[PDB]
Amino acid sequence: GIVEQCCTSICSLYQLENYCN
Amino acid sequence: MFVNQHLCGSQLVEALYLVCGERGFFYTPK
Repeated sequence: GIVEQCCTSICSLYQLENYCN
Repeated sequence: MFVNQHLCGSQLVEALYLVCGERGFFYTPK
Protein backbone atom coordinates (compact mmCIF):
# COMPACT_ATOMS: atom_id res chain seq x y z
CA GLY A 1 0.00 0.00 0.00
CA ILE A 2 0.97 3.67 0.13
CA VAL A 3 3.56 3.31 2.99
CA GLU A 4 5.46 0.57 0.99
CA GLN A 5 5.33 2.62 -2.17
CA CYS A 6 6.01 6.16 -0.85
CA CYS A 7 7.80 5.79 2.53
CA THR A 8 9.82 2.57 2.30
CA SER A 9 10.44 3.15 -1.45
CA ILE A 10 10.47 6.42 -3.38
CA CYS A 11 6.98 7.97 -4.01
CA SER A 12 5.58 9.28 -7.27
CA LEU A 13 2.78 11.66 -8.23
CA TYR A 14 0.87 8.64 -9.63
CA GLN A 15 1.18 6.86 -6.29
CA LEU A 16 -0.22 9.90 -4.45
CA GLU A 17 -3.04 10.44 -6.99
CA ASN A 18 -3.97 6.71 -6.70
CA TYR A 19 -5.13 7.54 -3.07
CA CYS A 20 -7.16 10.69 -4.02
CA ASN A 21 -10.91 10.18 -3.84
CA MET B 1 10.16 17.58 -6.14
CA PHE B 2 8.53 16.11 -3.07
CA VAL B 3 6.35 13.72 -5.12
CA ASN B 4 9.59 11.80 -6.08
CA GLN B 5 10.99 11.55 -2.48
CA HIS B 6 10.50 9.26 0.53
CA LEU B 7 7.40 10.59 2.29
CA CYS B 8 6.64 9.05 5.69
CA GLY B 9 4.06 9.47 8.42
CA SER B 10 2.66 12.97 8.67
CA GLN B 11 4.67 14.11 5.56
CA LEU B 12 2.87 11.46 3.46
CA VAL B 13 -0.56 12.62 4.76
CA GLU B 14 0.40 16.27 4.07
CA ALA B 15 1.54 15.37 0.49
CA LEU B 16 -1.80 13.64 -0.12
CA TYR B 17 -3.61 16.66 1.33
CA LEU B 18 -1.79 19.14 -0.99
CA VAL B 19 -1.89 16.90 -4.18
CA CYS B 20 -5.48 15.75 -3.81
CA GLY B 21 -6.97 19.15 -2.82
CA GLU B 22 -10.79 19.20 -3.10
CA ARG B 23 -10.90 15.50 -4.16
CA GLY B 24 -9.74 14.51 -0.65
CA PHE B 25 -7.96 11.20 -0.06
CA PHE B 26 -7.73 7.96 1.81
CA TYR B 27 -4.73 7.04 4.02
CA THR B 28 -4.59 3.30 4.66
CA PRO B 29 -1.20 2.42 6.29
CA LYS B 30 -2.40 -1.29 6.67
